[PDB]
Amino acid sequence: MEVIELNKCTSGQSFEVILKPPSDPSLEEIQKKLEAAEERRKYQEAELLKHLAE
Amino acid sequence: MREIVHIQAGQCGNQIGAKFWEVISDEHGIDPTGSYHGDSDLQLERINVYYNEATGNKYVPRAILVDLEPGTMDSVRSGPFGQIFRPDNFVFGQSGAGNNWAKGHYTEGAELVDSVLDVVRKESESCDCLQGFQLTHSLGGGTGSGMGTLLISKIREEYPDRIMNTFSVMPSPKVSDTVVEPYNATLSVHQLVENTDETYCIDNEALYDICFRTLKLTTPTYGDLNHLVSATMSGVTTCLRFPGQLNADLRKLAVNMVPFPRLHFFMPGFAPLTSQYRALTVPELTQQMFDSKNMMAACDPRHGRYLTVAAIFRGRMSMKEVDEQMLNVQNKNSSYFVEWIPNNVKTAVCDIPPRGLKMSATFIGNSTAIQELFKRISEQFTAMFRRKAFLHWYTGEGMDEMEFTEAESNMNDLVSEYQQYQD
Amino acid sequence: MYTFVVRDENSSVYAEVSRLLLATGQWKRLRKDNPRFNLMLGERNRLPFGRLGHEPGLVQLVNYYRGADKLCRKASLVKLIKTSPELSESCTWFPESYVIYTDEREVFLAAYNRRREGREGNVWIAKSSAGAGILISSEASELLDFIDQVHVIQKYLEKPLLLEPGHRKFDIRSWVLVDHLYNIYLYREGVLRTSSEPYNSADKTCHLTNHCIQKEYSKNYGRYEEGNEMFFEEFNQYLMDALNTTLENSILLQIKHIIRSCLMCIEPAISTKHLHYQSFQLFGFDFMVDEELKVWLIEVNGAPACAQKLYAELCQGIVDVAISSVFPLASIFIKLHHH
Amino acid sequence: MRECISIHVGQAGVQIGNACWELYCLEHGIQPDGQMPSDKTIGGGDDSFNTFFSETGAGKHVPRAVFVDLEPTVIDEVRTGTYRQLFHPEQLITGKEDAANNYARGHYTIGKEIIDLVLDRIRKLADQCTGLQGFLVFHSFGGGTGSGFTSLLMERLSVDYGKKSKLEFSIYPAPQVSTAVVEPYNSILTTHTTLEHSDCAFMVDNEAIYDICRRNLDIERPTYTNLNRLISQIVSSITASLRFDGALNVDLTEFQTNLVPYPRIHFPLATYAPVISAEKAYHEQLSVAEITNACFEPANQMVKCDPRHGKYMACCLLYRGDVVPKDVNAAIATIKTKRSIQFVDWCPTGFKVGINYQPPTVVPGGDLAKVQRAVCMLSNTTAIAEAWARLDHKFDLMYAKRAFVHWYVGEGMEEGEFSEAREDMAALEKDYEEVGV
Ligand SMILES: Nc1nc2c(ncn2[C@@H]2O[C@H](COP(=O)(O)OP(=O)(O)OP(=O)(O)O)[C@@H](O)[C@H]2O)c(=O)[nH]1
Ligand SMILES: Nc1ncnc2c1ncn2[C@@H]1O[C@H](COP(=O)(O)OP(=O)(O)CP(=O)(O)O)[C@@H](O)[C@H]1O
Ligand SMILES: Nc1nc2c(ncn2[C@@H]2O[C@H](COP(=O)(O)OP(=O)(O)O)[C@@H](O)[C@H]2O)c(=O)[nH]1
Ligand SMILES: [Ca+2]
Ligand SMILES: [Ca+2]
Ligand SMILES: [Ca+2]
Ligand SMILES: [Mg+2]
Ligand SMILES: [Mg+2]
Ligand SMILES: [Mg+2]
Repeated sequence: MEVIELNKCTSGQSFEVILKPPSDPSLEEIQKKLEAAEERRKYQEAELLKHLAE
Repeated sequence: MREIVHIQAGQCGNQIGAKFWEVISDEHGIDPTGSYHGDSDLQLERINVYYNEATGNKYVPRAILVDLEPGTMDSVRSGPFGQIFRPDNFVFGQSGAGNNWAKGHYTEGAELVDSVLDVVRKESESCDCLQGFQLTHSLGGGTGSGMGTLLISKIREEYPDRIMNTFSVMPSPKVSDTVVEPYNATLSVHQLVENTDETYCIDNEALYDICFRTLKLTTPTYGDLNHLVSATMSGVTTCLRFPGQLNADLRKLAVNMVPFPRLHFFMPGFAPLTSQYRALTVPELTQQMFDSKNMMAACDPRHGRYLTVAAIFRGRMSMKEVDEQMLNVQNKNSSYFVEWIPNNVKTAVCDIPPRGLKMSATFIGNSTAIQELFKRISEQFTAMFRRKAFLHWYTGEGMDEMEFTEAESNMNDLVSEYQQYQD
Repeated sequence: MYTFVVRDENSSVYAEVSRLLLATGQWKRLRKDNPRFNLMLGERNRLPFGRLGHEPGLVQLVNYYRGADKLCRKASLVKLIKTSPELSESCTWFPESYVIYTDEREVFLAAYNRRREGREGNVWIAKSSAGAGILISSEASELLDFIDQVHVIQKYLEKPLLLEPGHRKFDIRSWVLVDHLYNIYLYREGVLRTSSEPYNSADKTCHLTNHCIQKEYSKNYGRYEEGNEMFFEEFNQYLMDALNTTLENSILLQIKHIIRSCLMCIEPAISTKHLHYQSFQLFGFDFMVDEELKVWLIEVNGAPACAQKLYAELCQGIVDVAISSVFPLASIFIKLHHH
Repeated sequence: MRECISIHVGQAGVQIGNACWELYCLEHGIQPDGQMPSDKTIGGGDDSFNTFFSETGAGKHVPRAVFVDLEPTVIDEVRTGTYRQLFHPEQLITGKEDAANNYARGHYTIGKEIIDLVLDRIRKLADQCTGLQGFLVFHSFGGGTGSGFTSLLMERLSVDYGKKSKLEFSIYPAPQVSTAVVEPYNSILTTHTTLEHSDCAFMVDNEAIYDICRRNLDIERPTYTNLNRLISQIVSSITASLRFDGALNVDLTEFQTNLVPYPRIHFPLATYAPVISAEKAYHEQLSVAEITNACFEPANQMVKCDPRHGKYMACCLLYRGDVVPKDVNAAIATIKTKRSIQFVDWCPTGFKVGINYQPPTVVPGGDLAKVQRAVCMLSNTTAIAEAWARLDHKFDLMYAKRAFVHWYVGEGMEEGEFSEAREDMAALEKDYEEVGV
């Protein structure tokens, strides 16, 4: 039961009590994935308009 | 400002659409001339979803009235709220469609569809952010069925990223005008399978049985049938018209209700249905709302399984007791809810009740039992088509027998798709 | 109308409990994967405790205590008794045991040499939880070779109490039900699973008293009592005629003491008092009695079977005090009171 | 002094953020018009409250906050609310139509069209900072914007602010108040793509907040207003060390250092006590021992789970009110001899304790009673993986039938992202089991 690193100030205090010792993707790659998804949306809509044209 | 454009086509579509606007105009305090005379700011909060605001604080319904005959739309213009509609939004011909899907879809209707799309375009161009469209029509006739589905196809071509919603009245030999209604309905159902996101299946068989068996009307009229439809249409659109968190727009409703794109055909239900001053408790509302006798599709839900359910309660009631009764129905009959869609029942409460009721409950179910409706239509179709009976009315308009065969196969495929998820 | 699910088809106890719940007309059985249940008769292995108590408007109850395996495993029980101050290594009703794969090899041989030099009886027994594999010997070098799963080696009770006529070994099974309020209910009916062969202190038939071993390796099965099962009425009558004492005085007081000690020890770790779901569980305690009428705890079973003559009484009692106490409809137990 | 920027995404993030900044103003004595009488350095300063508030020459204290929603009705509440004067219009970003409870719609379709605008408005706040610490990001798991756009924003923030720390306050979905059947999908899709971009995430299960409001506040049917007032108290407990003088959790980096030894396991469990109804005219004030003991009751956790069947990696106690270190250690010594508190072998069995003498502030007219002392425990338990187990199971049920999947593919998302996100949750669920058993 050890209390260590006690720091006191006007608005409170802090300390530590020990009970027992122990035993990213780039901007380009993000734009590619966003543009790939938009292209798949464009392809699905183009197929829909083709189907409606038939 | 999430606007909806309303379209009503044909005799049934315009008579049911006219009553719908009469009902919700009253709920929002809009008088027959477009002036607001309400007493609650909840009425005007989401008023722009269905109404345009004109000069002089007038509210104009965002509604487009379509028919190939002038007769029924003249009766609308002469009706109670006939003067509230935008006069330029009356689009009609003179030939009619003779209860013929081919005339509505291919010959008579094609001549008129462009002037309808011109009006749709004018309404859309003045929308801050258009959600989509709702269409009221029957499937058994010619204009609403044939031209209505042609309209839906051309609307999807011009607004491919907007939601399409329909109230579709299904024919029944009990309440029938002509023998060709199964032909017209079968041709239309495939259009709806492809080109709508949400379809409320309103079965004239169910509406008749409810008027006769429950409401004790030995001789129901079309007006009596339309009273049930008006009350159902007001209930299912409450989440769109009033402030709320659940299914507040058409797209969120579709995301909550449609797990597979083709299975978007809903059984609507309403409670109470009284033949009248007695107060209805929350347990009574919940039991009746789920009762098959309160369903508008004439399908037994115990014959299938619920994919998703939307429940809406209207009036001043205990929301805690609402949750208790809703959880009570699910926990006492959990075999009728598919286990592979957790928490598929969603409940919404609105404080403003319908006219003449302290409280009410509206049911919207995506059940696999709806296949009984399509099986019914498929049998009546096949009974005539196997002998090519009455086909000359359609081949005379340019159609081929192969198109009927493909419509037959498409609806039997739809029935089979419901059957695979029931198991 | 309450709802329940069944997830252990091989449980004879809860197959009878489920049968009784249906016979009341107020309980409905759902599919095994339906989450909208009031009661789960769960599986023995990997019960999804983390998915319980998250269904709105459903009071959910399960027939197993999460964490009770610490009491119902060979190595876990030995570790729990040694390391818990409530039980301590000075525990007098549990045989001196050691865990052999931390590991206790050098500690086991430490006291083993103290018995060989001191002329005392130095017979031990090795066992584990992966058995039907048990070895009994007086040489520690032979016990460790049989192990080469985790095994435990404890002191074999060389001086057991022997029933006469027969000069035969036995063991006592007690059924204990702990409800959702952590009330400890001891079933008034126990069973003695007796060996049918005479105890030879110089073959494992007369040393292991299991009901499956006496029916497959013993030639005197069913001779003295039906199925090598003596119930409390006959056993108490024997103690009065032979030893001039009762079952309650000589044995049952120690049994109730041991049951309370084990279950109160793990109560803080497994209690569902302030939990979002509730638990109960039926336990099977196995005891040994030596010639001095001293009771020793052997093991605790977490999924026990019952005696055929007692299935009806006990299972109904499970429904009464464990299930209907939480879900009321429209004593055979001895309540071991505690704090 | 180093500044922190708060970002609120979707309805849940915005309304919770609105509740937090209301509480911050009451705690720091900032009036709704932005004026702060106790602040004597007009138009500048590097006090502890300046980490969250900038200052104009007129003396207004402006939150370092950005509000983002794909629908204007929720942020318009901020524009016409009580604290409308705090924010300038550049901080409130709205779109026309929302993400319709669809991760793919918020991440790909709509997110692509609004991400540059959000980053630009964030750049405006970062340009006011002399030493930006990083970001606190408030959002829901289940909403299309809160799940989909947040994960895109967290990716770009890692690109544009690589050295800055990012903390999350995430609303875990609960069907008792949820508005969508596909929320398990969105929760797992957004956790997968955000996992490598968040340094420390505080999950709040709406089920736990709901039941705490019913049980302790006697609210029969709690509303979002009830839930958010309670959530803003927990959030304030967590961020108080950044806004007041102190030595524990004084910068965002210290949250990771004190609570997250393994970077993937960065979901500390929060437990708060006491929660007392304001309708009680006189309630007996709980002691340090009693509120500290309540930190180990499942009924007070932000996520319902059983820490007894797990292991601790770290544990912070954040006290506010009349608390001295003597009573804290006496309470801890008693709790050690009663509770099942197992730490992992490669971590010290201890408690980092922080005490702020100012007792908790409650919103006047609210449901929470003023108390003399309160505590929030931040413990990193493997037991919080139970929430991942529940979520992953519901995902497995729907995805086995591909239910609702077409809504996501229809927005340009590939079906493989579902399984890829699920396999990540499987690895995460396996990491907890290796650490905790
Ligand atoms: N605690 C709390 N939860 C909320 C609040 N608002 C919404 N939620 C939860 O958030 C989830 C829905 O996500 P939202 O934040 O509403 O949706 P969104 O982020 O705006 O994204 P959209 O789909 O575009 O509307 C549900 O689980 C709600 O229970 C709130 O104010 N407080
Ligand atoms: N220390 C000891 N001294 C004497 N006999 C012992 C003993 N340990 C075990 N036994 C004997 O071994 C037999 C079986 O022991 P154990 O309980 O490990 O088997 P088991 O667990 O497979 C039976 P159950 O099916 O009830 O769990 C007991 O009947 C007991 O008589
Ligand atoms: N519920 C209801 N059904 C109607 C009404 N009018 C016609 N129907 C049904 O609609 C079908 C006839 O279609 P109809 O609308 O009259 O043809 P259209 O004018 O060419 O579209 C038949 O099944 C009728 O039973 C009505 O006012 N209410
Ligand atoms: Ca012509
Ligand atoms: Ca200053
Ligand atoms: Ca990083
Ligand atoms: Mg007609
Ligand atoms: Mg055993
Ligand atoms: Mg939203």
